[PDB]
Amino acid sequence: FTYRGVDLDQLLDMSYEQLMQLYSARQRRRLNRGLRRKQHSLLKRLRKAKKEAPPMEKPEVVKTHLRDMIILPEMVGSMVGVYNGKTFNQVEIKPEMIGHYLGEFSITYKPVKHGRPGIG
Amino acid sequence: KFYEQYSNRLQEVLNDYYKEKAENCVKLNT
Amino acid sequence: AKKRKKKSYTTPKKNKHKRKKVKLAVLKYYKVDENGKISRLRRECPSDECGAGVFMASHFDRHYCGKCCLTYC
Amino acid sequence: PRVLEVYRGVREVLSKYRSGKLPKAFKIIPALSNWEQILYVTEPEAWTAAAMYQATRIFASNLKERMAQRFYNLVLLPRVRDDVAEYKRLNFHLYMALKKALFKPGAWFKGILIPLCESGTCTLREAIIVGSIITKCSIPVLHSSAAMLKIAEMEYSGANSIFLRLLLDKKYALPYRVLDALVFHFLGFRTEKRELPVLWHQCLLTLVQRYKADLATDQKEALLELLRLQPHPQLSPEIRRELQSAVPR
Amino acid sequence: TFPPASVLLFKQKSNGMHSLIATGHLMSVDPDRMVIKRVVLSGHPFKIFTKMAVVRYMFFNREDVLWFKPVEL
RNA sequence: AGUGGAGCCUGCGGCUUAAUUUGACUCAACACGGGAAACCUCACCCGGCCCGGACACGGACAGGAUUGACAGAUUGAUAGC
Ligand SMILES: [Zn+2]
Repeated sequence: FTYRGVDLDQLLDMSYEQLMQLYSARQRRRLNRGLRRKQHSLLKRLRKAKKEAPPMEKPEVVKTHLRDMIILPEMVGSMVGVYNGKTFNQVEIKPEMIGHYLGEFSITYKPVKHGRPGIG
Repeated sequence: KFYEQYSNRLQEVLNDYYKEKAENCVKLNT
Repeated sequence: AKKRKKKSYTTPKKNKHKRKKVKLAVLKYYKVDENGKISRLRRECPSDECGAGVFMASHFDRHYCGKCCLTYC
Repeated sequence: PRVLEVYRGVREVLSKYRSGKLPKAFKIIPALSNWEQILYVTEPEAWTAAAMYQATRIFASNLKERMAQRFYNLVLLPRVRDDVAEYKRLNFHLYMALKKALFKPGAWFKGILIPLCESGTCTLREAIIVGSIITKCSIPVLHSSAAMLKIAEMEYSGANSIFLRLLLDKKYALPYRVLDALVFHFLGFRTEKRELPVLWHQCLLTLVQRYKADLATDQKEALLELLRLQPHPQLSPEIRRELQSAVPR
Repeated sequence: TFPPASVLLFKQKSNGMHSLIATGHLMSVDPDRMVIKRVVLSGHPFKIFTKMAVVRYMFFNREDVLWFKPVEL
């Protein structure tokens, strides 16, 4: 795996200002603006839940409503439940899915399969 | 009574206000 | 007019959270000697208005008055 | 200086307030020396309804009855009158504020009730909305009777007798001088050619329905003279009934 | 039994006293005469538009409504 | 000059969906609610705290009824509720 010619190890140890240059424009904007309180709380929680785990086992799932959250390289490895208006979706955060938002994983609508029409 | 009627600490709170208004958007910590 | 039936349904709101009643908290402030000397256990607040009588709370590390919001180490 | 930038910031918070923990600078306003200058920067007229409830919640608890009264008179009471005139019914937070304002009854009466009836411009709808809060919250007997005495001595309006009835509706044991003012109040309409509303008769009804035990023969027969000059087809026989079946002392 | 026949109804009270509750006669005797028990389920219209309205408290599930779809209100 | 044919956009049916909030159906139904809806607007859905009168009766309170409260730990939220 490599992201913009940068490896995961480098990414993790990288400066926060240096990521504001190694992302897509939106993400850069967001990081300039700053992470909101809730987001910070979420991140801290994640840090806790990955820390308090057996080395062989996958970490315990953290449930959240924040689908406006951007995935940082620090979240890679963790399992997160994201609310889609009704139900949670337990999502393992992969290295590939950093430059995305948590929202695009838990889909908010059921896909359409058409029933046969009535009196029109 | 009814008819016959008619700073150091401030600067601490002020600095606490800006402290909070910095912690709402972090943009730094790892 | 056509009257409504009124339905039953039972959901218990009998269990509700109330803060604990601390009985006789005045003896914790002062230790009275056998002779008759008064010794104060807690720090007294030296604020603008709440002096001479109002005590500060004993936190695990610090002291805190309960009228003016004064905090220490 | 820099303090002017802090409170100009919270001015934009309280104008868009709905919920949550308020900034700590706002919670220490009655602790200040020059608080009325600070309050003008925050702009109380531009505040949200939800903010107004927690503003009142601050002033009622932080002692100083004189400082509490002047907040209600300048900020809270005008806003109440502003919304009854506009929306015709009162906002929920604004209503909840008035119940919280009764934690200091002295500052409540001297700031909300007495200044409202003294203005004269107080409408019937304004009176019932505020008057219902008196019925909900229990009030100290000394303060209850003190407000009752002023209204009895006051100039007569339709809105005025609503409050007076609701205070008697509480059914506390009354001071004897207050009873003398109340009798003198109603006997002031004994020679009046003006047509009296139904709310006036109901106030006279509630007075006799409860306090028939504390009426002497002199004032008792003076009341029968009042009903003989100012009658009602429905209510006047009931007051006549309640006076005739009364045991004194 | 063959009609016509008088029919009385009694009920055991207390101490063994038969109390006459209902008097009548015997009608036609047949098992084909179907007796139907009714149950009327109340609901509440709380959002009303012209000709179409939203009703609650008649059911509590989703497929409860889907079961009693052919039932005319 | 067009539209009806094409792509797209929007309205109403209809179809889905937890919800796709909504009266009007050949003019006066059809970009009407100034309705360009991320939030608000929002009426709709899935969740969660919170309290909801007066009155009469029975209990607690001055050996505090209750209010307010700095920081920290909690759940999807800087919840002294
Ligand atoms: Zn304090």
